[PDB]
Amino acid sequence: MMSASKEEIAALIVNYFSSIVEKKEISEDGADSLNVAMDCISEAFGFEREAVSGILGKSEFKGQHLADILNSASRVPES
Amino acid sequence: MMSASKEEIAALIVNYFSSIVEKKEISEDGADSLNVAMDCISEAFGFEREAVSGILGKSEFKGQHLADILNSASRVPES
Amino acid sequence: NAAVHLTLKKIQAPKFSIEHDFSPSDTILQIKQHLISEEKASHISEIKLLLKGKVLHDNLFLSDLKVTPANSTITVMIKPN
Repeated sequence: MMSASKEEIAALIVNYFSSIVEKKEISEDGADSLNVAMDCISEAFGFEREAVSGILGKSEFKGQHLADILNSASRVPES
Repeated sequence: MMSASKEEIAALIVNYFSSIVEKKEISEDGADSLNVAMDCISEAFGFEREAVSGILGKSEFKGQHLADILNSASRVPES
Repeated sequence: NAAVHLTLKKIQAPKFSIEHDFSPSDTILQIKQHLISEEKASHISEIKLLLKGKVLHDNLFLSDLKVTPANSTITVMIKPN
């Protein structure tokens, strides 16, 4: 959309993980793994875990998850 | 194109981080953090980071990255 | 034997790295306690250890740690919740 900067992508990544655990699409085994990984990602790029709501707002990715976005990507391999 | 499978999305996520560490786009600390983060994603979804090439090779994301895909993907919030 | 050699490394700056020998009868909680003793952490709840992506819970014993000469490094994550 805009530029797909590290912060733009990061927000969608953590949002995707949040979506998975929300509707419980993963077992508690991997749930805690993504739980901590999400925080590591947040610290790496320099943003708060609970600040994802603001990032999705300031960026033009509101109402869009990494899943739905990729789901709309009809990449055709012309190998 | 063939929907958005969890493993396919995860493959792009780890690939994205790999594309960052391959050219040291992230700091020394971030690199270490991303390394373990990718490991967590791999074990949680049920795949290996060293097998990312095999996943992308099957998926319609071969030769693409999470960055370029998200960059091209553009949605306009009518609000 | 009882000599459980573990390497504690923090991925987030400052990236410290210390090696010590523990016991198979010790739990992940013991490592956390040890980390605080070495003045590398403040609270137990801030210390989240991981191994190959798998989160190491306090109830986990060091005897169940799948640590080999290759992955003898434990991921030390420290965050205020």
